[PDB]
Amino acid sequence: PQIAAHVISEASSKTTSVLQWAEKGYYTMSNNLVTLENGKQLTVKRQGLYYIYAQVTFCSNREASSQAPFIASLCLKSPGRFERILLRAANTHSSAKPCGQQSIHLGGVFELQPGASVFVNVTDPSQVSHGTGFTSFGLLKL
Amino acid sequence: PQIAAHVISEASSKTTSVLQWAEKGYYTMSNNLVTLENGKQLTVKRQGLYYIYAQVTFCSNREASSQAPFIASLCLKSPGRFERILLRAANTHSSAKPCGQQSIHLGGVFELQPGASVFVNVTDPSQVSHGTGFTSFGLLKL
Amino acid sequence: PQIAAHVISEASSKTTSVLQWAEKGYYTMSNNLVTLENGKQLTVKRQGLYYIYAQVTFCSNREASSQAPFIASLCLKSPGRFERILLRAANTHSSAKPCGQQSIHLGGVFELQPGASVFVNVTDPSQVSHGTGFTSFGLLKL
Amino acid sequence: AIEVKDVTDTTALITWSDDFGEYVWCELTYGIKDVPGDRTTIDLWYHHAHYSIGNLKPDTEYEVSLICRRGDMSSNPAKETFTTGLV
Amino acid sequence: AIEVKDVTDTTALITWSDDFGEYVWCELTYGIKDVPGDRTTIDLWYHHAHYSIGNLKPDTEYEVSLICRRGDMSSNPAKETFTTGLV
Amino acid sequence: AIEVKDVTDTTALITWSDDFGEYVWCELTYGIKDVPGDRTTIDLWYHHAHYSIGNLKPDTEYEVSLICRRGDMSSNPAKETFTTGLV
Ligand SMILES: *[C@@H]1O[C@H](CO)[C@@H](O[C@@H]2O[C@H](CO)[C@@H](O[C@@H]3O[C@H](CO)[C@@H](O)[C@H](O)[C@@H]3O)[C@H](O)[C@H]2NC(C)=O)[C@H](O)[C@H]1NC(C)=O
Ligand SMILES: *[C@@H]1O[C@H](CO)[C@@H](O[C@@H]2O[C@H](CO)[C@@H](O[C@@H]3O[C@H](CO)[C@@H](O)[C@H](O)[C@@H]3O)[C@H](O)[C@H]2NC(C)=O)[C@H](O)[C@H]1NC(C)=O
Ligand SMILES: *[C@@H]1O[C@H](CO)[C@@H](O[C@@H]2O[C@H](CO)[C@@H](O[C@@H]3O[C@H](CO)[C@@H](O)[C@H](O)[C@@H]3O)[C@H](O)[C@H]2NC(C)=O)[C@H](O)[C@H]1NC(C)=O
Repeated sequence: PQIAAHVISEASSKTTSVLQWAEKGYYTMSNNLVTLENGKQLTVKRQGLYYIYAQVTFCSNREASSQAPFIASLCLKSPGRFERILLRAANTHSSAKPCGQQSIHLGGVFELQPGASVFVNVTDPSQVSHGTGFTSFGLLKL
Repeated sequence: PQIAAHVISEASSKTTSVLQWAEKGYYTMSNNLVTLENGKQLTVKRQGLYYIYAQVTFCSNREASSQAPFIASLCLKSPGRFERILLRAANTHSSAKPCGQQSIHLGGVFELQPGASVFVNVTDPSQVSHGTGFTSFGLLKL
Repeated sequence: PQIAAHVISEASSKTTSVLQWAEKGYYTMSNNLVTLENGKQLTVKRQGLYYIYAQVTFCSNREASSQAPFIASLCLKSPGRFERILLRAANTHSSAKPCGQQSIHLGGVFELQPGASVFVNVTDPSQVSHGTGFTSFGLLKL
Repeated sequence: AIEVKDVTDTTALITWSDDFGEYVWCELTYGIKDVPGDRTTIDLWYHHAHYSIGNLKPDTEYEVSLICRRGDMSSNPAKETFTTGLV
Repeated sequence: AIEVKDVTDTTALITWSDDFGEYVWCELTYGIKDVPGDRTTIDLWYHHAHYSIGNLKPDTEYEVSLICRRGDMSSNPAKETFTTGLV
Repeated sequence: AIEVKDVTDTTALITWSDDFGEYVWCELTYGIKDVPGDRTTIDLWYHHAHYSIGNLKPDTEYEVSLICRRGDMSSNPAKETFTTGLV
């Protein structure tokens, strides 16, 4: 069966680094073999190869933030195994006034087992932009 | 049937924000169920899930341009419905002399209906680079 | 059959512009119809359409490097034909101290013939970051 | 839209949406409603869509404001009211 | 390649291609052909591949030039001629 | 991990891994082992994971050092030894 997903971003009062998502706007959940759990992770029910992707857009400033880049990581929790990092991207903070906008895009082919969950986290969630289109997260089974 | 596309960029005297494309170089049009209409949009003929992507590369300057980022948006015109935005990416203009080069990449899983057209537009088309490889736009059906 | 790949980056003493990769960490080689040859290229054995992608992350400085951007190109060697460029991305060097981190992402649909090899190269390989997740390269057959 | 979620003793999540127009820079302004004077103002990208306020006084009725700008042209000042809790 | 498309009263689209070599910065230079003096020069990224000229005089034969640079080394000056229309 | 590969007359590839913690900036420091004084120090992003050293003396036992920093907090100085070849 056709097993794919795409969920839009959603701001929250969390502080914690894990980005929140929602089945809203032009979202996709093909069937119950992919699920969005607690707004934070796309969990699969069948073993195999998936192309997982995510796009973080953020506005940041070099003076306001600490001397350290914006890192977005796409992580994997498999059942009965430790956390794992799959993809990462790093961007220096801009020198632009109020803030400087930039987008990251992560995408890759990984092997998910049954019950495996993937999620996207960031260094500073307060800097993540959440306008229509700008920040999204998805998956599709080969 | 296998339904995918990939079209390279092509400069023009348009002023209007919608980027132009061509079936040239290492383009792909698998069969007539995906079509490039008027050089501006990839129109589909079968309902279902597609991974649509686009890559804009551009050269810009902070002093020359107005205090506003470079936004590239991947849009959807479905038949008998309003225009819609699917993905967006924003980048501050660089402080580099003549200009500063940077690339955006948008990619996501969306549901296209029959006769639906997708297109990529930008804030300032004059800033878009059009060298071999740098700016392209495509699609593939799941 | 299911024909996909994903290989992580690996530093080396090469000087030459072609990036090195390895079947390590969360790599994928589905079956022998995709192969990683000499750590530098993903060679295919069946004709058809593939979504090829790569992600370069790099740390650079504007003063240290020459007045020229960071270009990453995804190239194609087909048997009995010249070299070809498929995708490219360009980024200005950052003004940040020691260096400024940024990520590129290339992805597109191309037609590979049997025995065709794809590879990723860069302007300055010494600037490419090789931490877990940051730099990777892959492929998947439609 | 201009919603106010997760209001607590000292904090509150402001959110909005990209429906107004092709604006770029906005000013999130807040302060105590009907205690005339002290107002905090915050420059935000229009498409950022969120700000989390902190260091608010408890049991206090606050007032939020959001005007957005495209060059010299400016948007319809979109207001909202909220009252912090107590403990 | 160095083509000149969409020539009108006051405007013209210059395009080129990435065949010359591994160049970085180029100078698009133009002006009136055989009215010796006034020349406009424009710094462009080699891989940009396009510039749209404006504020040209009608019914006038212009001359375009494109030299490209990699450090101190410089490319073969690639020329082209075009004549604006009138109305 | 902190490996030393491809050691030749004048050169050597230093590599490491991202296992230590959430560090940002590091100092790759090297010099001649037991010829007290002259030391080269190199600022590197923690997640860069590689540096290629050059202009080393042949037939010489060198010493590499790698301390990493997150704000004021600093990592466990991770050392390694290597000896260049000759020709
Ligand atoms: C996104 O989530 C991932 C996964 O939870 C985070 O990676 C984890 O980061 C922590 C904190 O640095 C690592 O803990 C460290 O473990 C090492 C080895 O045991 C130890 O030497 C340190 O003292 C520390 O306890 C953890 O290992 C690491 N996990 C993995 C799988 O790499 C990551 O920090 C989050 N990313 C962002 C940008 O917030
Ligand atoms: C790329 O194309 C899209 C789709 O055409 C453009 O989005 C559209 O932008 C216009 C101009 O801001 C929006 O019009 C506004 O509509 C609202 C609501 O009715 C109204 O309050 C404003 O007065 C104005 O008329 C339009 O709604 C919007 N469409 C969608 C679907 O969001 C976009 O501007 C283009 N992007 C770039 C970077 O050029
Ligand atoms: C990544 O690899 C590609 C493919 O090998 C490199 O592209 C090649 O670059 C060379 C050097 O500029 C080009 O050579 C030139 O050929 C033209 C036309 O024959 C000639 O006028 C010049 O004198 C020069 O010999 C070569 O054509 C070009 N190949 C293709 C297919 O475009 C590229 O340089 C590498 N990229 C990076 C970032 O290192």
